[PDB]
Amino acid sequence: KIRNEDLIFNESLGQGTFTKIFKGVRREVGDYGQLHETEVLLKVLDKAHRNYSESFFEAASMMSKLSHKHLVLNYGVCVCGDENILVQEFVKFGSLDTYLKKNKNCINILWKLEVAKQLAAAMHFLEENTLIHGNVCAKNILLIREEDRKTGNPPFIKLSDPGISITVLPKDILQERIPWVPPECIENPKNLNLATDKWSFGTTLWEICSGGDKPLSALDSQRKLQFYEDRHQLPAPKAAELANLINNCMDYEPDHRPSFRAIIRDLNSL
Ligand SMILES: N#Cc1ccc(Nc2nc(N)nc(Oc3cccc(C(=O)O)c3)n2)cc1
Repeated sequence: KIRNEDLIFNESLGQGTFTKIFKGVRREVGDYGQLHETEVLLKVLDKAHRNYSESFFEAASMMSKLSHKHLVLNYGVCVCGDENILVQEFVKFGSLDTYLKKNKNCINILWKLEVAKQLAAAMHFLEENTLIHGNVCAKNILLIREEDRKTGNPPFIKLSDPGISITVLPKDILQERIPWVPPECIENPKNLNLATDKWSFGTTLWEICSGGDKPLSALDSQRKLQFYEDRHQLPAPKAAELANLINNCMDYEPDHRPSFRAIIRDLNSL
């Protein structure tokens, strides 16, 4: 819980679902009483959508009861003014979807495998804690550190918070989030379960293999609906080394989707 007076808003970085995102600075007393001015990620709920404030905050709160090297750090909230603001660590290299687009001509199978293994590790941690994320996608993966072939250092990613839950979002927004949202949640958003994240994880691997293309982007909401109704799978990406794993995770039967331990074992065997 942070004071408005300790936060300075700077440039807009974009928007999420019913939110606006800004780079910012938090003035804080840190360890040993040292004063720090810390770059922060600020997510502001749209005032016009103040109805979603509880879910907006339950999303960040749920994940911050657990600590983990691959889960993004949340500093707190500022409920100052009429604004609802999430204060989050600022990651140097932004989200994975934009990173994959701007760097497509420099991302090989080894880089992808390390990113997929780290994301599976985070999801395995969540599965063991029976915590549903609900919005696994490339936009919610943050790149802390780039790969450095010189020092052999692999990339390092974190999973960000899910945003407002699909269990309260309007149906046309859910439909636009096909194929990250699983078919059982399109049928009924309250079908959100651990198996939800395995499907979305599969969709996210497709993103990682497709240079930041969005799967099914050419299809409007009604065609996305019918895609599920006809039980189609995503096309294999040209870089097809993860296609079987993608299809295994994107199983129309939720009970058949493999555990993240089995997913990690599959990744390790490639
Ligand atoms: N250029 C650049 C750049 C560099 C660093 C960040 N840092 C950061 N940090 C955190 N915790 N979360 C995010 O989410 C976002 C939100 C909006 C857009 C994007 C994106 O990739 O454009 C990412 N971004 C963001 C952008």
